[PDB]
Amino acid sequence: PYVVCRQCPEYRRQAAQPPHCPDYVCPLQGSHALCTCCFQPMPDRRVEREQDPRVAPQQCAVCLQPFCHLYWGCTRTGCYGCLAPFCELNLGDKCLDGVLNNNSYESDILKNYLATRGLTWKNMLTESLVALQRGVFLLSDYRVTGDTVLCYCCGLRSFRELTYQYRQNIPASELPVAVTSRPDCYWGRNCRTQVKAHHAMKFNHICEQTRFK
Ligand SMILES: [Zn+2]
Ligand SMILES: [Zn+2]
Ligand SMILES: [Zn+2]
Ligand SMILES: [Zn+2]
Ligand SMILES: [Zn+2]
Repeated sequence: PYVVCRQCPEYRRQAAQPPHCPDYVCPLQGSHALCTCCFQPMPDRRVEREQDPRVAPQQCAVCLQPFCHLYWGCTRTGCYGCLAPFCELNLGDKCLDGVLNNNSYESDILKNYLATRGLTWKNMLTESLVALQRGVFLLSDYRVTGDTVLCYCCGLRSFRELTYQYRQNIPASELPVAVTSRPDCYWGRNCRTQVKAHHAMKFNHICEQTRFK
């Protein structure tokens, strides 16, 4: 496929098929990759970067897909900045929506907790990343740190796990009594019924699956 990117040489540009009517410069032997976020081609400089840390990262270190954001700035409605060190990743203004088990009732309790104290999702992440680094909190992508360079999606995923543990560590006396009165759901955090408003309001889902007595 003929590909022309922001950094392709002018002679390549003019040689493409015309439309229908009613510092770096890509070399000839070089290849392009499509940014996973915006689908725009960029020069594929990953191999070069393996022996040259001066080249900007072009992939998520968790999922290993390519992203253009650190390389030359990505732009798309919906993209907040799709590749960044975890501690600097922009998760967007609505990152707390359904942040707990995709459960808006549990999420809103948390939002209230934070709003009450003037805390932002940012302060909460910062505090969580401290616990993570000491081994107090854990991640499924267990080797991720605040310094890991990753994508919006992989960062969001670990942010949900960290946020869950943050919520878990809030004392029951710091939450409305309307919250702490609710009985634990037998099925705990992975309950499938909690996407229904009535069940979600009635039972607490910040807990683990009930096994024996
Ligand atoms: Zn190019
Ligand atoms: Zn990723
Ligand atoms: Zn992009
Ligand atoms: Zn992007
Ligand atoms: Zn339930």
